[PDB]
Amino acid sequence: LVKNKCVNFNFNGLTGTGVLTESNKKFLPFQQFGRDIADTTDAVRDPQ
Amino acid sequence: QKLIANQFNSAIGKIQDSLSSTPSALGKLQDVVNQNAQALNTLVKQLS
Repeated sequence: LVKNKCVNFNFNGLTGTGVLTESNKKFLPFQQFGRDIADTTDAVRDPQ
Repeated sequence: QKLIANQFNSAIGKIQDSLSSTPSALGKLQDVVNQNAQALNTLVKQLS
């Protein structure tokens, strides 16, 4: 996994494209993804 | 001229007191900001 660079990502079949970075978002232990106003993914928990 | 100057100076001073005690005074400009923000968020939510 590669950070601070534009990548054509896929997490658990969630295909997209973006600059991945580490984040301060406290996902509670049950939460796997985070979403924007558009109903598009905005953060993810790395499954590895 | 002293009376007219004092009435002018006092009436200009009351503008700051009025704006500092009337959040609805700027309502024409704040509604122009709010209508454009509501239109953009409506357009973004329609992606979902």
